Amino acid sequence: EKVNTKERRYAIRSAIAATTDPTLVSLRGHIFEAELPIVAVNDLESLERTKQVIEFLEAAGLYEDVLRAKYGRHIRAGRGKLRGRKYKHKKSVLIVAGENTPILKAARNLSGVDVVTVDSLNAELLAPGTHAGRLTVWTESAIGKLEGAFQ
Amino acid sequence: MGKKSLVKLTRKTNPRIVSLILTLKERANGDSAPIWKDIAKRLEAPSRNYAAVNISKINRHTAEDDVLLIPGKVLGAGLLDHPVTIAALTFSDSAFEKITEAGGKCLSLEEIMEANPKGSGIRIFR
Amino acid sequence: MDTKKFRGSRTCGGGTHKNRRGAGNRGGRGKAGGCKHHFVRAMMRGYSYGKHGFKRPDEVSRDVSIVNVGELDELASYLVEEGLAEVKDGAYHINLENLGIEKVLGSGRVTKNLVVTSEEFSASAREKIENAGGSCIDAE
RNA sequence: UUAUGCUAUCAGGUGGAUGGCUCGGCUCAAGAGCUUAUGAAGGACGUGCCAAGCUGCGAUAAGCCCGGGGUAGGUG
RNA sequence: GAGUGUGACAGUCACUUAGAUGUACGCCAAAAGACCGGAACAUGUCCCUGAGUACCGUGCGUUGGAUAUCGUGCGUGAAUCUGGGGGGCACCAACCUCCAAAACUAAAUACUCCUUGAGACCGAUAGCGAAAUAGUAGGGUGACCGAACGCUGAAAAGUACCCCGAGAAGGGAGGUGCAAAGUGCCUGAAACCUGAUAGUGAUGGAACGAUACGGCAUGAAAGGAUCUCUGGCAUGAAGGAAUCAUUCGCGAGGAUGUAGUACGAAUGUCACUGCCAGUGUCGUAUCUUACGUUUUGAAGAACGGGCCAGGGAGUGUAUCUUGGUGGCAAUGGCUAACCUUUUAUCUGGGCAGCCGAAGCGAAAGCAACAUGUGCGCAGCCUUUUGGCGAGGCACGACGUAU
RNA sequence: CCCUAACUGGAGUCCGGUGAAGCUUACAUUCUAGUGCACAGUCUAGAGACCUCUAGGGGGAAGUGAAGACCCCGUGGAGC
RNA sequence: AAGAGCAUAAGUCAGCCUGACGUUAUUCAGCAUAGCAGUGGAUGACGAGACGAAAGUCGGCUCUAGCGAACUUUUGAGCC
RNA sequence: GGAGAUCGUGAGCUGGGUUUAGACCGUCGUGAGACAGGUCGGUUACUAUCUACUAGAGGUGCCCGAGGUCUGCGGGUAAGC
Ligand SMILES: [K+]
Ligand SMILES: [Mg+2]
Ligand SMILES: [Mg+2]
Ligand SMILES: [Mg+2]
Ligand SMILES: [Mg+2]
Ligand SMILES: [Mg+2]
Ligand SMILES: [Mg+2]
Repeated sequence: EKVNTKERRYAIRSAIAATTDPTLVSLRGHIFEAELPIVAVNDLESLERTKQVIEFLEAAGLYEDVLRAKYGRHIRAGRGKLRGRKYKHKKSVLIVAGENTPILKAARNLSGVDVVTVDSLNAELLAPGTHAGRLTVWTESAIGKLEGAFQ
Repeated sequence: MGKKSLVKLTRKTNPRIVSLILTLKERANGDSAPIWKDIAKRLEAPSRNYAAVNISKINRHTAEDDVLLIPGKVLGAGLLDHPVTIAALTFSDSAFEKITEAGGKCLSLEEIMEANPKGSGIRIFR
Repeated sequence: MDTKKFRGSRTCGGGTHKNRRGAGNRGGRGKAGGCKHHFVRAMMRGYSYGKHGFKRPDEVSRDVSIVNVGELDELASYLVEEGLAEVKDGAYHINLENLGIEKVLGSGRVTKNLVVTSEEFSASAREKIENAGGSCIDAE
């Protein structure tokens, strides 16, 4: 399918703005206790172990969503299991970083979690299943690098 | 808003258009102002026939401080010599720049609905 | 077509089941029959028999890009602010060569002093530019 | 105790549908790309303790020798 | 926290994974050495620079190649730097451009036996013909055509012993196992066949049913409990008597009154009751000559089906047109290939090009209204009759061809 | 042949064993007339008819077998 | 041909003539309603005329038949 | 005497005729071939499901149980011409 770059960027901007509305995010399925949007200081990008990410997410009131994705992982019904789609996975938290940093590997294995940079940000990360309202953690560098990102 | 109006509304996908149609019919009721019901019926019509009015028509047919409501988009072809307030669904970048530099206002249908609910003095442009 | 809506219709909107067989149900393949039984259809769709005129070689034939004096006049300030034109003692100096246009046409109004250099002008473009106080310059 | 039968359900037989499972298939992508007179590919026949097919092998015949990896089982 | 295996769903049980290590032969490979050697200018009655070739005539094929593609059959056939070829018919002239008739040459490209990976793919009548003792069994003299067949269980624990039996069959009894799942063994539908139960049945009429009411049987769950049965009372729409009195009519009867009354679909309410709904079969009553198709006309003595199960028919590319919904918008829209992929997504680039932006004309060519007037819908104002009036409509003017 | 008869062996008939195939939407004990695409076991109105089985020849089922080979049609073929 | 039209004529004779003209727009009717062609026929315009005092009439012969696409060639005028 | 019954009757028969492929004669046609002339030759499938009929049985109904003898609602006849 083709979508014009202008309207694709419009859709991306709409999905980014949807990460700030608590009603859309909680209606999307996420469990959280933070205040949106969640902007984290840049030192989140320099932490290299999953335990550090767990501590940050618990201090931010976001780890409940990760636990929901982990315990909500379920073996799906039908032929997809034989084809290689054994599980139906949930989406929990989107971490957006300013550039390629250790936080990509550090947060990578968290259940339901996506960690990407501003360059690699698209509509399907911000609206899984075409539903906007993804619970996302932005870093300072990501917010600084988003000034003319899709406009 | 019977089954025909409901078909037209359910057809639309832009939530701004749906909310505008609903609120315009509510305002036509409450204010007793057929201008808003008229705008709602124009917005319910097929989107392929929405107004795309250039600046040249506005300049040709308007006087100073003339309030225009365009049930569609304002485009930027032409020149605008006098200030004019324009309520439109959207604006081009050039249309916005021209209207701003000429001394006019580029407001939306919601803003004009809030500014004067009766619609007095408002002239519809297609 | 909507295959699902016709599940149960048997004929699937075709009328008789004896319809929808081959090119015989279209009167032939492609735009056949334009002299015999699709003659009126050929007239309607523009495929009527005949030849007309001649073509000159593309290597000698040429079309000229155009711009009317109204278009130049009423967006000349944008041209100067974008760099394609300059203001010399109040007169707009427009060179159509860097715009990609080779003929100025005379549709519209000229309200300012335009000093226009172009490969060609219509006569009416000449009078409209010269009455506005400007001049027309040919490209040698 | 009305037989020969008719209709419905049930039990069983026959049968192999349905469901579930799948070391198979198909398609796309990324690689890699010649071989044989130093006798190839392919075929025939043989070859196993009990071995008919297939597979492997060639009268040294489900195999022989050397080096490395593997290590306690092996004998398609 | 990819996944697979393991006695049911596993990041932590196993193999893995993420991430690191190692590796014989090979392959690429930088520093540093050895070697043939390269590039300008001046001078010119100087020398050389590809032949059955280039070209041309004619025939044919081929091509979009049109008197202007390429090939090649026949014929003919040059020139030599003061030269030769090309510039879409030939020739002349000018200008521009090249140097054939000898030779090689990486990369970017194509493909899929093969390797790896992946998948909105198929899931055993599907997907390859082949889940391969499958190009096999089998068929054809031959060229060649070509199947069917997957599954015990966690573990064989794959049924000891005993009885019957001619039995190395089979059956019974008895075991194993959570479960016979008992070896072509998971589940185990229907057709078909055997038996049982319910109803009916040897006086009976046929689209096998629908509807209503009954007999018999059933009515555990999943259906009702002011529900079912049987009555009372109140209100009751349309409709609406009987009987009697009077009168009219030749008569069958009519009219008026009784009487818009008693009643009346139903709607409430109060008692009573233990059934009712549903299901199977049979009976009585009314109705209907199957279904699909071809047909003006089908129950047809028109075509199709023995039955059941499964399979079985509007799809993709390109292009044109048009709707609904959107992005952007004359300072227009969109990019194509391609690059950026860190494994097909994606993000950011990419203006080549296409469409729109000026038409008319065969062509040469020439080239238009940013509104001159009127009517007037919506909307707004209004003294409710008018006014303004985007869009719309009708003119006027202008561009060009004739 | 008039005009058939008797007899012989093999089938058939009856018994034991073995053991297919072909027609089939359904129902079906019919008969007459009408009707209806004008050639009905099923429609309509009558008349008949207790069921099952065996043997028997073929009246009917416009019986079964075969997308009529006759005729026409098809901008269908082939040969000559 | 057939039907219709025509009498101070649309008939007959005579005088003068060549409108049996070049270009061009609509609308009819072939083809009701209601799309469809080459055409045909009515009303006009432009440019030139004939007759006639003028008005007029004349785009042949009173009206309705006597005819043919595209491609191709040839012919006419001037151009590309 | 005449006529009807799918010009009754080929799951009864026959096959002389017509109505295939072969061939001859005449005619027609340039010819292939044709003829509503003539001529010679030329394959007749099926195990009966239902219904109908012809005969022969077993049942059930009626019925004290059984047996015997009758009656005759009816059906048929050409039983003679
Ligand atoms: K598992
Ligand atoms: Mg793992
Ligand atoms: Mg298969
Ligand atoms: Mg297959
Ligand atoms: Mg099916
Ligand atoms: Mg035809
Ligand atoms: Mg017969």
